[PDB]
Amino acid sequence: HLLNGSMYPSIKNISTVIYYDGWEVTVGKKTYSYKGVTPGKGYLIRPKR
Amino acid sequence: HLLNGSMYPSIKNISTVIYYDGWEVTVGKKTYSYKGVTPGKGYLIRPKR
Amino acid sequence: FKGQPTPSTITQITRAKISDGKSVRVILSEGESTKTQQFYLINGFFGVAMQDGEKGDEVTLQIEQAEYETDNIVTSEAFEAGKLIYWDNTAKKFTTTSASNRLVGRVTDGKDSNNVIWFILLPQQ
Amino acid sequence: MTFSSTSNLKELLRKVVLDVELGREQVQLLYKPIYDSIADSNL
Amino acid sequence: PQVMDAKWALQGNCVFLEHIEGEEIKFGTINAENGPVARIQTYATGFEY
Repeated sequence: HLLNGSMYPSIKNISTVIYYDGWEVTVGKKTYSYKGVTPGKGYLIRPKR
Repeated sequence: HLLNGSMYPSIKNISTVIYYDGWEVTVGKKTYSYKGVTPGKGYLIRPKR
Repeated sequence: FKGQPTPSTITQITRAKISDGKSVRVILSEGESTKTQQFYLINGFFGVAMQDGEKGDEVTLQIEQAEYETDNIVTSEAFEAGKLIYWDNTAKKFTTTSASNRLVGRVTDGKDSNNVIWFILLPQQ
Repeated sequence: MTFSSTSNLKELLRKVVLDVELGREQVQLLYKPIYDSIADSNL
Repeated sequence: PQVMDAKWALQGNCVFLEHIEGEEIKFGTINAENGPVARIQTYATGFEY
C-alpha cells in the first residue's frame, strides 16, 4: 500500500516462494531435528541449474 | 480513508466480529455484573475447534 | 504438532535395543587410516573396516565375531591351530606374544605356507 | 561381499558423466554504435 | 553409479599484445575445465517389535 502516498510496485520475476519450517522427532531417548529456515532470514534461489 | 496519501487497505480473512458488552443486574443489596469485553481490548478467535 | 487446537501430552515407550550391533562406526584420528576389508583397532574397537576412510571420515568396523581369513601375521611366531591370537597395534599386526597387546580371537587353521590363518574373532573385551 | 571392494576398479563400475554447463562467455563488440568506421588498406 | 564422474572441456588463451615492428610475438596457451563430482548415499531405518 501507498506508504506516505508513495506507490511502491510489486516485485516480479519471483515465480514462487516456498516455506520450509523445521521438522523434529524424539525417537527414543535421543532427539533428532531437521533445522528449518531461521525466522526472518530467507534465501533467494536460482532454480534447477 | 486515505490519510496523508497512506491508502491503507481493508483487512480481510475476518469472517465476523462480535461485541460482548457486559450484562449487569442488581439483586437486592448486591449487584451482579457479567463483565463484557473491557474497553480498548480485542480477541482473535479460531472458530469451534 | 504445532498450532494444534487443544493441548495434549505424549508418553515415551522406551526400548533399549536400538541396533543389531554387528557393525560399529568410528571416526578416524590423525594417525589412523583404513583400507577396504582389513582389520583395524580404532577407538578401542577391533574388526574389519569395511570401507576406506583415510582420515576424518567415519568407517564401518564389522564385529560379527565370526571366522575370518586375515593373514598379516608376524611370521616369526608359529600360529598353531587353536592358539589365542592378539593384535599388536604398534606393529599393526597379529601375534601371540600378548603382553600389553589386545586379545582379538582364537586361531582355527594354523599358519599354512602362505601365512594365511583362519581365526574366530572374540568379542570386544 | 562389500561394494567397497569394487570401488577402486572404476573400469568395472559403470561410468556416467555429471552433466553440467562448461564453457566461457562469448565476447561482443560493444563499441560499434559509438564509432564510425573507415576501412582502407592504405592508411 | 555410487559416484558420478565429472565433465571435461578445453579452452585457449591469447591476448593480442601491442606489436612493435621488431617485436617477437608471444604465444598463447590452453587449459582444461573439469566439471564437478556428485555422489549418492544410502539412508535406512527400521523397527524391532
